[PDB]
Amino acid sequence: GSIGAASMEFCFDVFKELKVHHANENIFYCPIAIMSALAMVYLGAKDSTRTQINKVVRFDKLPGFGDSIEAQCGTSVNVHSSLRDILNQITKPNDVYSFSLASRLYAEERYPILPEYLQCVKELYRGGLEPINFQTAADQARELINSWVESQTNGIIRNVLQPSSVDSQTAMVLVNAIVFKGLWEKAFKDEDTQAMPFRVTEQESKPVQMMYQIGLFRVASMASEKMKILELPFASGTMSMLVLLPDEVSGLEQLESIINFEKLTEWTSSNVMEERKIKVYLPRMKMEEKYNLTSVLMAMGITDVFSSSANLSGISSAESLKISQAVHAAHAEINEAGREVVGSAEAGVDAASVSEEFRADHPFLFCIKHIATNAVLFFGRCVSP
Amino acid sequence: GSIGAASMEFCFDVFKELKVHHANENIFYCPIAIMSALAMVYLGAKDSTRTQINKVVRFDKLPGFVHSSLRDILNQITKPNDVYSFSLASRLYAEERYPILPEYLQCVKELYRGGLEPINFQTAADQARELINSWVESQTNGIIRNVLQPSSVDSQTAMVLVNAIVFKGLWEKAFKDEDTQAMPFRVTEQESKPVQMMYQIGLFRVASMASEKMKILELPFASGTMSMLVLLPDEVSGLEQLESIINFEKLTEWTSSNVMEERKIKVYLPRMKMEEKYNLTSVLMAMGITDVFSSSANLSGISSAESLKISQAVHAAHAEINEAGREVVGSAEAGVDAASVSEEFRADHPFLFCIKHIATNAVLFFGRCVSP
Ligand SMILES: *[C@@H]1O[C@H](CO)[C@@H](O)[C@H](O)[C@H]1NC(C)=O
Ligand SMILES: *[C@@H]1O[C@H](CO)[C@@H](O)[C@H](O)[C@H]1NC(C)=O
Repeated sequence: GSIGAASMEFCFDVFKELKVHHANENIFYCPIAIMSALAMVYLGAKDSTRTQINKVVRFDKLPGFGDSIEAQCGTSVNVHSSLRDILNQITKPNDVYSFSLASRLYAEERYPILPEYLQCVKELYRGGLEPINFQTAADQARELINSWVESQTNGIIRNVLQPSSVDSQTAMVLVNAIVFKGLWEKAFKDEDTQAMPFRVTEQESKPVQMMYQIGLFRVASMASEKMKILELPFASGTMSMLVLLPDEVSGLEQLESIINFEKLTEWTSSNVMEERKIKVYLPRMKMEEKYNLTSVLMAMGITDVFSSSANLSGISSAESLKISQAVHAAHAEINEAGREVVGSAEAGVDAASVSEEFRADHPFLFCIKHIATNAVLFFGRCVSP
Repeated sequence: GSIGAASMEFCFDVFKELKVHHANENIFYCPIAIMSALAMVYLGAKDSTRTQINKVVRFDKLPGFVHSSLRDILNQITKPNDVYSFSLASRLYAEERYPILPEYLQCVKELYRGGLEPINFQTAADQARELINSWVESQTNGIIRNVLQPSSVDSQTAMVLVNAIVFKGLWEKAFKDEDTQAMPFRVTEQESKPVQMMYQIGLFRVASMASEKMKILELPFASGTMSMLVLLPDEVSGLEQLESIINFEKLTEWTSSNVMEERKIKVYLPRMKMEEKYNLTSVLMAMGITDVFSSSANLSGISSAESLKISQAVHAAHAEINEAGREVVGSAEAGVDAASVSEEFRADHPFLFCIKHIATNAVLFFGRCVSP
């Protein structure tokens, strides 16, 4: 449809799969980065390999994804526009946030690559495709890969490929790693951050650095679902963080069952949300998770790429090229830093007068979105900040 | 006449000043980033203030001086790419009570990332200090912390210049992890220090300057837009004479294509984590830029307020040099090299180094390594 709708539906499909396998843990991933890793594959994919991707990853009627347009890969700025526009906007140097994307296919050097796919994927994608010797020097190849990621991510994402996840037999490895740091519009003051208990369960607490401010924020109270949603804008008005906080320390299970694109949209509508002065408590958070994309996508219906049945004819003519490993790694730190702070006097008066709070001191969901398109950039479950 | 020559000459005039005040230390700074901060200032400076900068920095000379010569390279090096990363946090913070000329703001926005940011120094200088240090820290993925120390800002601060940069790049030719091991680095000929010494054999441009009693090695980064030059004196203690002599003219000579030749060579180079911060005020003042820091400043292109001056100017540079690269030697080739290659470049005592931009010949970073 549109990139907003497509990333969100994709996001909740992945979430359904991951919540299976990661109960009572933090979850954090970047749907947009995953989409762009797969777009790259999609480009050279054919037949059933291609149709599986399209159905799962929602590529269908996005602007810039048709086979007619794709055919023009080398020579047209329209190809994959809908996705490339967001990546381009978020990866550009700027003064209020930083994204680092390290996303690449590593292909065994013995397989011959179509000159006109290398060119295509280089035009549209950064990282693209890189040839490498798995056949005679896997642990070397693994070191190369790891050290490219660590370099492109400012040393943050280390040992993306674990030992003996490549070997002489590896054909092609997908690597997709992302770091984000942004400033709030309204900073929390460091002096206001305090140790407070985070209630993981009813019967269990862990002390965390809890940030605090009073400010004018958009909030919705969904009494029917027993929850509240807060929106915290990032500086320069192109992204925001939504935090979905169940009333009860263990209301998460329910929310996770019901949440979907339609529900998120309903809950965050103009209609429902209103700007109020509120006391905000939010943990400082350092989210980092790494997922095996093979297991995930394969439960979702993408199977051919990872096997003998792969048709990647648009990439190599070499019959046996498939995806051997596919990893996603996402890192974000959430802390005080922002552009503006309220005067003290103001806050003292506020303190006195404001009674409503949003106290995120128990598990919550969060989503970072691009405002304009409603694209989901990051989605997570915070159980242990 | 070009950004290459201006950047080089600027670089070595700074070096002449830092080398006095920073004896026996590591030195490391990014001349291009300093020049672009000064360009942001220059734009609103008038009169003597402006002239002082132009003399020292050698702007009038340059194509676009909008600022094409300088902007072209900044834009190229800051764009995302798959071989290197440069994070620039460069910004003027001006006390929020000073009205900023619309002309200026529009124009800095359009030429310079970061540009100019109003802030409250007058009644909340401690808070303002936190917000400034938090912005650098946020923008450098946590790498440069604490750019301003307690009491560097007060109710009398007008404008603070903040110019921070982080670099990380892949070599064309990777060193292997397994080849790095501790070797003695001769700080002096009485004092050794265990460092992680990287090792490889490969084909590199090298110049041996008998006259000068030094060798020059060039190590390309992947996709050859940038190289590091290592300038290694013969004698453990020959660094003093070299730093005495080096300047634009000399560097150009020593690295001409007459002079440099590609040989197969054993390279030993320390893993390096370079990070330094400088008070730009003391530097600049000694070079001849005094007005901008003073009562007499004329920055009337920025603001009408007459107390506008730069109160604090800090440069911070961080670069990690390690084994990471794009391509490694094959075992077969490695076998041959080991049998054939005898000559070495062993960077096991203090050396100068330069990272340059290949097409414009501009200096990106300049350093002295005494202590890896
Ligand atoms: C990824 O998951 C698949 C299971 O679908 C498994 O075959 C493969 O070993 C996994 N890779 C790693 C790194 O565990
Ligand atoms: C920087 O040096 C200037 C000029 O010598 C000095 O007045 C100022 O105190 C120094 N700044 C800091 C932060 O030390």
